[PDB]
Amino acid sequence: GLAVELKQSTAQAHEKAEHSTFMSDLLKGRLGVAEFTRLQEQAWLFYTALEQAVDAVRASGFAESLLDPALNRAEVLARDLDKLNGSSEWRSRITASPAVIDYVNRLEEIRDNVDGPALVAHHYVRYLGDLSGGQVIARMMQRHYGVDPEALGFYHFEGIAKLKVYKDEYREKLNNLELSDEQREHLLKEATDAFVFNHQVFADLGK
Ligand code: HEM
Repeated sequence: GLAVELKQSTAQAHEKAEHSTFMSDLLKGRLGVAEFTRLQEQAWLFYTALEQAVDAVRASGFAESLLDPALNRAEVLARDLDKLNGSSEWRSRITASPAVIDYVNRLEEIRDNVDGPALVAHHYVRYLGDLSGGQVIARMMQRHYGVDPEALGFYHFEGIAKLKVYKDEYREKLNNLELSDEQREHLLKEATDAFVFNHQVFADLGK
């Protein structure tokens, strides 16, 4: 089934992402709220772009039940970043890292091509990770850095009650998607590139 083949085909990359120097230092408590904030600011850039692609693919009629607007992160993230930074200053100050310029360009290509299979790959890499390892990250930021839970909206998924059921249902939606051989191959390849872009976001933050 597709959910299983996704998890399998990216499990090695996921292990490598765990061991990125930036993210490893962050989660062991060696950095601080400033570096978590730098990450969130890059993520607001790529989630803005991802959610434009989502919106395009949802409107085309592809994977509609999977692309639940409730998952949208960008506006919650911006509220988090208002709290973390103390003001709206960050909006004119932030710039995309080179890793983010590549990731955003790919998401804009998927948007304008309305490429349903490529979009579902990027949707799985980001949102199932947020829904799945996100508490771990939200707990670490609270424990090591004292980040207020109100600045971790991104991880809360307001509007979802039973989270484990939602995850189960998300993976059943992936399994039930109609895909040709060419579309499934393209989706799997894109999921590998999604992890590659994410890992390079951390590499660039660590510079
Ligand atoms: C490039 C960065 C990362 C991405 C894109 C990503 C993405 C994902 C995705 C898509 C899943 C769900 C897999 C599935 O059920 O099919 C997941 C699971 C999970 N992630 Fe991540 N993730 C990343 C980094 C991390 C890091 C640094 C941690 C360390 C806290 C972590 C902790 C977890 C955990 C604990 C799971 C449940 C499965 C497992 O242990 O491998 N993730 N992630």
